[PDB]
Amino acid sequence: GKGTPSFGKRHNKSHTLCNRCGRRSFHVQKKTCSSCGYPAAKTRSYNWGAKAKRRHTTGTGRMRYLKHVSRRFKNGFQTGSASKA
Amino acid sequence: AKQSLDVSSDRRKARKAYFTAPSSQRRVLLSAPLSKELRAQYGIKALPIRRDDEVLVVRGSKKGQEGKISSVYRLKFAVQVDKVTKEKVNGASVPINLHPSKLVITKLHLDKDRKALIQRKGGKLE
Amino acid sequence: AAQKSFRIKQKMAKAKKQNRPLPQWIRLRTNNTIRYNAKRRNWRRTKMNI
Amino acid sequence: RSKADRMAKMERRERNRHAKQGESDRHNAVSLSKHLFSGKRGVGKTDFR
Amino acid sequence: AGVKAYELRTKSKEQLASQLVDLKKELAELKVQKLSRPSLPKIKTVRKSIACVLTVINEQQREAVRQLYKGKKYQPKDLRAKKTRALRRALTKFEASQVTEKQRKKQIAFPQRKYAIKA
Amino acid sequence: AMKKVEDGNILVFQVSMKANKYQIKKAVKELYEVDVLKVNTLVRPNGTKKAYVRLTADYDALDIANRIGYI
Amino acid sequence: SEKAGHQTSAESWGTGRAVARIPRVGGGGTGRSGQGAFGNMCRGGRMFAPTKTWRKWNVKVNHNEKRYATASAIAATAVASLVLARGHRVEKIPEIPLVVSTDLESIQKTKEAVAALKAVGAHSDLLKVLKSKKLRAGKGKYRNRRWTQRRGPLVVYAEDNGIVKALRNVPGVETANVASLNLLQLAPGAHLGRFVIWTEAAFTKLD
RNA sequence: AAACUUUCAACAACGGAUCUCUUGGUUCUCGCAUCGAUGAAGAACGCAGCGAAAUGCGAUACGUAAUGUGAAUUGCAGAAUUCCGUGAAUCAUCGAAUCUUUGAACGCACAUUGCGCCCCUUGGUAUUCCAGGGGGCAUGCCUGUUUGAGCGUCAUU
RNA sequence: CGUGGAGGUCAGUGACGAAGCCUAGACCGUAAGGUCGGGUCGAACGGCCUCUAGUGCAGAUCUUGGUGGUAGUAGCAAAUAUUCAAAUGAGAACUUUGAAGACUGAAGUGGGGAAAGGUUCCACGUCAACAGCAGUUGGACGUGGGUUAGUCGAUCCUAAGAGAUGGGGAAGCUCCGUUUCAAAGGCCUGAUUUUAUGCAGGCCACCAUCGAAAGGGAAUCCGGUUAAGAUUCCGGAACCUGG
RNA sequence: AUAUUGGCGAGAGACCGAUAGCGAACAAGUACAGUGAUGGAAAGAUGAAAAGAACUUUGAAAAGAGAGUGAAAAAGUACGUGAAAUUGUUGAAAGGGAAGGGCAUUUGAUCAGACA
Repeated sequence: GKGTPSFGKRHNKSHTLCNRCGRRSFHVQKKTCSSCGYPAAKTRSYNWGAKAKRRHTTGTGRMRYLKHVSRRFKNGFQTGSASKA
Repeated sequence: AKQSLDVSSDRRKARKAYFTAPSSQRRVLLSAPLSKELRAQYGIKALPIRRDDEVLVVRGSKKGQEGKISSVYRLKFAVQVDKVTKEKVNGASVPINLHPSKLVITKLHLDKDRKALIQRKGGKLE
Repeated sequence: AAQKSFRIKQKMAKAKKQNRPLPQWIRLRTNNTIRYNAKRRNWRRTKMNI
Repeated sequence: RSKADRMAKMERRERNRHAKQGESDRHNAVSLSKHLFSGKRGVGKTDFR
Repeated sequence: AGVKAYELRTKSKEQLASQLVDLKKELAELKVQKLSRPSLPKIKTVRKSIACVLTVINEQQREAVRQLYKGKKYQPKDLRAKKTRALRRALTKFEASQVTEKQRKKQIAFPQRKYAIKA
Repeated sequence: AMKKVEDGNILVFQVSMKANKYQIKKAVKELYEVDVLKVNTLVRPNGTKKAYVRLTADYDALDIANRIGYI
Repeated sequence: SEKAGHQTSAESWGTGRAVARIPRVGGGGTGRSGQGAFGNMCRGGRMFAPTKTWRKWNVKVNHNEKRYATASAIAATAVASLVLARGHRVEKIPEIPLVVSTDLESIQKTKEAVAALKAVGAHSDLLKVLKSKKLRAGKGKYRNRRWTQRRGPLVVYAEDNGIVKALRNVPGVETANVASLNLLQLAPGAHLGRFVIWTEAAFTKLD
């Protein structure tokens, strides 16, 4: 009566998709996300969860802008354009 | 021997920088030596292979056969000379890959830039 | 759910377009290690979890 | 087309030996389940009929 | 093939915008033919021709605004330098070169001399 | 879709997702110079917006469909 | 690595009959779940006694004893029955130690220096090398140590004037100053008597 | 006696050990200092002539521009002028651009592709109504400006 | 004695077959083990003096992987039940049409929906796997097609309640609080002929926002049509809100 | 001058060599499980070159037998080497409620050495 027949009553979602992390960890009644700390201003992480940091450090995604920084440093942050030598 | 720090003598560095070499650096790797006919003519030992050159095979099963290069196939580090093929059993024909360190050039194809390369490296051309 | 929202429906359109086998000409390329589609979903077996 | 149709049937074969009912059956078999073996059954209420 | 960039740089502004619309009529008509043909590889070249015109129209307006604000303080933010965040918030070459008026009198009278110990 | 051209006097187009009924009613009138009675839209299951455009009774759907070319 | 094997949250199930006490990986559904972890005998576990960096790598040796062994390494080069016992095809040269004039130091090219090494009598000992290059025996091939070979004569000079660059290429040959005199060169593999060619200005400096 | 059970060999199976490989790791040393309100890291969806993914990219979408190298790309189809040249390509470099919807996230809101307002402008006989196109509207604090408040308070009629 | 590497030596062995693996074939050592012949094989590997360790397995209800005996065995026994002929097919107890026979019996095995699933709905091609027998059929496989709204819903309002700002705590991430010890905010006409808005000058004192696809709620019905959609499309006839 | 398991660029090792080494040599923080915080694998090797078996005949087809490519199909997309458990056929041998072992010989199979 607590096992397989009352698993059949389970059809109301606790969590929905979060906007910041896209994780399906957004608790509806608490209005907050368990995984990525939304809507608070800081991304939730802890040093007890070390594996949770490796899943979401920098470099894990696209790095749309940081992949072009050290190339700009190696030239020394130049402007203008080429001269056609 | 090695007397610098910027060069590497590591097996695992040198193979990975060969197999994942970009397309423009594969031009230099697929160089072919000139014949002693042309070596007296220009005074230069080796040149990167181009499409329209004429060549002679000197090592392998196809030794002694010659032709014009159809297309340089840098993705496989190989070059497909026409009239050097395996005819299949079903009538079709398949070109045979060759590596250009074993080829020998007897006729060059010259653009403006091929003249500018030979004048650069110490040539004599005419 | 027959009264769905757009955010859920946009993810159903992505799971439909990924629901296909692998094309035949990728078999023939040079240094192909790809043999089948290893990320294939089916509605029958594995629920996509929203 | 008949060459790549053959390369489908040369590489489907490993999934049919495991009787994959598609190419999308990747239900993973657990080695050992906890509720079968992790207990000491004594006098009183137990975990199954 | 398609258009060349350097040929567009000689044309006027009214002729660039007319060049753009004439490509977009072609790109609309090749997508009608795409369902009739099994393959139509030409639609790549007319598509990059749309990108080549839009770069030139953008470049000619961004060079026209720099002359509108040349010789003037506070030019807009996307025309300024990008360099990075914490280098923009820094002391300039003027301000870090500044020193108080007392130290200016010190460094003239007593600078680090040049000398040597042999004889 | 060709069955709806002849009886319905209706063209069928595919429309970018951001557009609405006022822009389909405006752009069809501009590009083909053919007035629009009503526009109906929906979102396909594959993720793009379809639009049913019914031209007025003056303008015929077959003769415009030859000028664009699909038939 | 210090954290190898411990990237797991395993825990013992307890004491059933049909299971051991080695702490099982929790969770379910992935096939990893329910396997042993954190043991040395488990698959994918850590090893016994993870080897740390602060093992004693270098050995301190007494300085007076280190000077002692370099002295006994030199005095075996004269004896010349030990030199044949190590290798070094020196059966044709008349006297050992060989002393060559100081003009050996001032040679600039490699082609001239080999002709100097042939005419003193080190011909076959040069040719003992270059007949003897082989491959390494095991897994030392793809650890940047692929080829192995024998050693050759050792040339001692007083003052560098181009002999160290001339003999830098030719295989087997190792040149050495008098002030240095490496023990790792005079007795390779703790065998006395490497065949040494001396120069004259180096030999009178040895007092 | 056959069958059957057991033992060993031969060849054939099941199974993936051994031996040999290696674009991966691991530790050690040296050189350098560079993320973000000029919208970062992260996320969502989209992009190819034929792609599901990895890698790349943002309606200019496996890339546009500038420069260097100077004939390819390749599984196929396609392009021959694009080959003594302002010029090939999934090349190399990178100093100019685009940068969807989000995110500290910033008009308010968000389980919604919800709901306002201001300016410039075009169409609908319209400053007011409806729609399209372009541009704006968060909070804390500092310096400056402008308009103010208080019998806090001074002079002056 | 044997194992993985290291320094040295045998100018050691090797595509004329190195290492491995099999071998009721041979030889040596009391033994650890060593050597040789044969078969298989396809690229590197040994002897000897020394150095170094992640150096020797039958067990730990050992770890991972693989295979047996039991065994062609237990079993596939709830829900009243199947039968004949033809077509299709290499093949039919199971597919398809027809002829019979039965059941659910309007608190159904019928016709629509809410949570929930996500293309399963429909057509075409087709049977290696899957439907614990079968298979030509399928909720399987391969390729395509399909969801149309001024009126149906969401959006809007408030319920129990969530929650910023002004503030007050807190070392701090953050806590209390909902009109509070706060200077909290915009309408309505004019009068105009710089025409745009001066001033006329009154009134208001309330003051975030989120919270129901079942409560509250502006307004649509009938007949046709699709392989698959309709209070949405077509034909016909109405009503509502902002202008 | 000092610190540094992170970011970027380098150079090396008496280290490990696919149950090892990071969890990951491979579309790995991926497939998959959980409401959730989080948990989290398996998976490298045809050949020098696809020259990936045209064609013939049996079969409804998968495939089989030939032919052919190749140095090698005792390398055929289940692909380098393919060990043991376990199994099939053939050949030998034994056998009344076990089997296996020790000393000693018979019979049967098999085999090296030496006699110039």
